[PDB]
Amino acid sequence: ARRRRAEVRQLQPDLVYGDVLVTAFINKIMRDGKKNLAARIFYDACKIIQEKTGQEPLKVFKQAVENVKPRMEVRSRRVGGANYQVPMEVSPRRQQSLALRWLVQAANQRPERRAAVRIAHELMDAAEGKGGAVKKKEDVERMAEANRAYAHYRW
Amino acid sequence: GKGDRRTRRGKIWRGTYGKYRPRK
Amino acid sequence: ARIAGVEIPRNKRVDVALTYIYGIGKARAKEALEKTGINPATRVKDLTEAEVVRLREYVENTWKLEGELRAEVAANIKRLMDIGCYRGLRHRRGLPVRGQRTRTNARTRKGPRKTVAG
Amino acid sequence: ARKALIEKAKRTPKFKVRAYTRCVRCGRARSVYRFFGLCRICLRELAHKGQLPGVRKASW
Amino acid sequence: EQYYGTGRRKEAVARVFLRPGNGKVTVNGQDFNEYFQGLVRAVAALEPLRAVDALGRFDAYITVRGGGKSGQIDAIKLGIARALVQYNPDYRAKLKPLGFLTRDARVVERKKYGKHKARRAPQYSKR
Amino acid sequence: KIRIKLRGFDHKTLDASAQKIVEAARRSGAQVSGPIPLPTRVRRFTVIRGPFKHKDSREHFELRTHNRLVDIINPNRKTIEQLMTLDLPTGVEIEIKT
Amino acid sequence: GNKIHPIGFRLGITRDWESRWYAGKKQYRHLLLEDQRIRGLLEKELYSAGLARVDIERAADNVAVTVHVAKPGVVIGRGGERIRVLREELAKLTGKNVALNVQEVQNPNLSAPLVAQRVAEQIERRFAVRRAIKQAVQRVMESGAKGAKVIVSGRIGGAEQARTEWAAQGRVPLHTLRANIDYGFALARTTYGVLGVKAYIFLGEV
Amino acid sequence: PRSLKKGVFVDDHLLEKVLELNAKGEKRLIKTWSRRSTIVPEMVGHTIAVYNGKQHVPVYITENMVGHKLGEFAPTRTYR
RNA sequence: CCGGGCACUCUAACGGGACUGCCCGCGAAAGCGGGAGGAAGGAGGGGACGACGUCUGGUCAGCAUGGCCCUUACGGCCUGGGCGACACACGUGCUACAAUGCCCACUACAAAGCGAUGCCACCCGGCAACGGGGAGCUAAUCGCAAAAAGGUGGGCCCAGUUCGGAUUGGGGUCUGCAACCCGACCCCAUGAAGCCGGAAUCGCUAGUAAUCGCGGAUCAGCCAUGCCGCGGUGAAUACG
Ligand SMILES: [Zn+2]
Repeated sequence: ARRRRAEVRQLQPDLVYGDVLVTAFINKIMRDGKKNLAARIFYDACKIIQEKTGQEPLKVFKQAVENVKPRMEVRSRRVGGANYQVPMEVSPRRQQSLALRWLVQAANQRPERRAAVRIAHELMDAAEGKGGAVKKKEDVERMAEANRAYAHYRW
Repeated sequence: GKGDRRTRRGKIWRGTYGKYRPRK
Repeated sequence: ARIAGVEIPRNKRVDVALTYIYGIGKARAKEALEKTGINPATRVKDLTEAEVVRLREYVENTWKLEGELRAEVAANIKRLMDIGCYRGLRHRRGLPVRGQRTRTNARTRKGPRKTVAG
Repeated sequence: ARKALIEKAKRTPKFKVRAYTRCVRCGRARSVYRFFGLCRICLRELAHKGQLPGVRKASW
Repeated sequence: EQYYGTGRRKEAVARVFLRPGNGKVTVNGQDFNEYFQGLVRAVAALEPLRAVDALGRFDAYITVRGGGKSGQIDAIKLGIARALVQYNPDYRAKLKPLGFLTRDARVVERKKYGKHKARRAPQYSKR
Repeated sequence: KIRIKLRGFDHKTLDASAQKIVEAARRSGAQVSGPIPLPTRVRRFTVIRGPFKHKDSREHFELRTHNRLVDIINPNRKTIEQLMTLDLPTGVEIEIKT
Repeated sequence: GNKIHPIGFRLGITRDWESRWYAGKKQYRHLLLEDQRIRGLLEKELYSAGLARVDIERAADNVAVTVHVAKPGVVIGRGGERIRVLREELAKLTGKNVALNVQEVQNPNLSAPLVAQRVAEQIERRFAVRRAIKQAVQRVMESGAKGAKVIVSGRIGGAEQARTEWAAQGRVPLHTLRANIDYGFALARTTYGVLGVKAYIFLGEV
Repeated sequence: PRSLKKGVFVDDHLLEKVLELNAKGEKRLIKTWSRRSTIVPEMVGHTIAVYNGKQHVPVYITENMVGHKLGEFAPTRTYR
């Protein structure tokens, strides 16, 4: 990005609910590019998140992700003969991506022998305070507010 | 998987006609 | 269920199981349920009694498996030896036999990277 | 294109599976495109003008 | 009675014959929801028509042959969008601001030499 | 109904050297099967632009074989002597077979 | 290690082919070797007059040929003396009704191919290296011309260290894919080692 | 895995130099630069000379040594 | 498939179309954020195209030419062997290590190409490679051939496993005089390593990366997973 502040792939909502995140999300779940089963997985992920629970997975994927979505992290610069991990927040879209993605990661670093499950099941423990994702989120986040000893480099 | 042989996907990647792969 | 000499397939789909016998792969895996007719999609941990037999009866009396076989080949290659065939070389040297290079990947028939210098 | 090796102009080998194409102009022994009898070399600088019609700087 | 509005995209051709009625639509042979296994996609291909809502007003028959399904579903997307301007050539109070009428030229890149795929450049080591 | 194979290297010449092959004889019997285009078959090829080593390059060359036909419909005999063995086509080619 | 043939990056435009005909699979694959004999023959000797560009326009069995010369008089003879000797011996290997036609090469100083051999010659006649080169552009630039060029090489003047002289004048829109630009390369054997100049020639415009 | 098809191959120009040798007793060794030819029965005791690329070596061939071709005994390389 | 019919894609031939021309903003100007209309725009996407010169880059082994040097022979014909060795080290790849997966069956959309000693619809023996018999095409109208990913169903249930196919024993077709060294292809058996890779490190900013499959090239066949192309499906992310 030596020039443009980038035009950001501004996607669209979705056939379902009608909110962007999905297609985005799915895309993450997607692999090798077959949006097909991808889409499926995110739709059927709602199948057990409406079979093991009633709460419309509308706010789940919402109230859930909003917990994964960080608000801090690190990035070190070798000022004086050393790489100092500086503490600082995050932007919307990223904080978002991180959040959104973090799921599908810890979403497969799971047990459930079935895909759609791993997915669905993750979303579950998602909005809970005990989500594979929310761990990393917390983990990475907590890195800061800890190294707060260096936010004088603030940036 | 490709290079497997004796299986559709064997006569796919390699592309051939033996037993496992006939003519419908 | 005990079939071929020193052989017992179990709890796994039969068509599958059998493969567990020296002289048997997914191929004769059906040519066995053929002349035997024995239902294919079943579990050895479910075969009848006149069924298990029809296999052992067929499989054992129809081919050449297990020890009896593993020993025909050994005695068979032990053959390429004695004489002066190129093949014996690759065996008497434990290297590739059906036309391959040795300057590189020949490790499967060669053994663990025995490095020196170069 | 060494005459001591361009004798293939024999098409009289001894066993048909022995006619090594050869370039018509460059001679060599390989790369010798069949359609144009010559080589891949020539062909370029060649067609570059017209000893090879229909041709055209294949863009697209 | 009858109108038109061709509409193609990606690399798929699509004839879009629309007329009055309800919602009995078809494609190359089988109807629509038949030659396209209720793929989350298709559903939107017919979204254009649903501009200022209707569906149960017009209908059609579309023999969109050429390329592959993703494209197919899309080629349609245009016709059944370019179709509501043969009848209502003033149906763009919310048609253009949708763009379901903008032939997207997203196409494929030719395999340049050296690389492996118009862009996909091969591995090199030690520099 | 007749048939004429207007194939060749050039593009609008195979067109021209058979674009005069039209009204010439559609004036005594009937019309024409029209001046038909037809998908052109091209032959690409490429080779190491250099005489020794050098991947990436090789340079490209096509060679487009175009097609055309025409054919005069209901050319009642004398409706053919109008454009008999009279022409100009040079590095162009055309053949008949109805 | 860069830049390619000028007519090459043109053929399909502003500069027709030599053998400008058409064939097919079971053909062509020799309608070129034999068409290159239209060269090895109808050019192995004309040089001392034309050798311009022998583009052929054959059409089934028959052949139109055309063997251009800047010196239309050394082609013929006694109203047609040399337009026979080999003009038929042109068929003494390939008759196929292959004829011969010549045209008025208006200015050899607008046909670098010649200008090159010219230099080549003057490069053989030992003419002053660069001079006849600066003369080249002139002679040429004079003939209503536009651009020029002459790029000799290898141990010029029979020198030791292999070099490659320059020289050319006003306008050489090589990159321009639309200039009626001409080329034409001349070799020139050498008592000390082959040389060879390119000599380019820009002309007209659209 | 073997291959020859319907009609085994053997250079038919070393055979006359063999079905004749044992057609009146035997011999002590044959000399022909041909390994492309199959080894056959009667070739027992014959003892042939197949090439190497320079040197020449014996072959007191036998039936067990039949399905195999003459060349299957010409050690070309030289390891260790 | 039979008429009939160009309005539909389509084919290849031409022309048209986009120039910051229109309004707002700041402007000295060029012109940049930003809208209207437009299928598309501010170079809409990608190509062919690579300056004066640089390293004295590369091969006299394609050819060409300025010498050291050959001639009973480092020039010439041929057969076999060699270029394909193997304690090893590196580069580039193919195929995996599986369940968003694998296997079977049913069915279905691509585009650019290629075929007279040549591509082969069909029928028949055949598990099969393949041999025999045989329609048309002189190739938009025959065919290579079908695509594959996908979809509907069902088989498998986390297992070094129906994952994965290296190695190996046997039988057999094909091209070839001829495939032992040294050929691919089918079938049966054997079923190896690998459970996603240390330090370090390669590519890619969109229809791109990832993936699937198709084609030709030289060529008897072929050691091709490599080369040059075609589309199917189709992302991520760029604070700076
Ligand atoms: Zn050449």
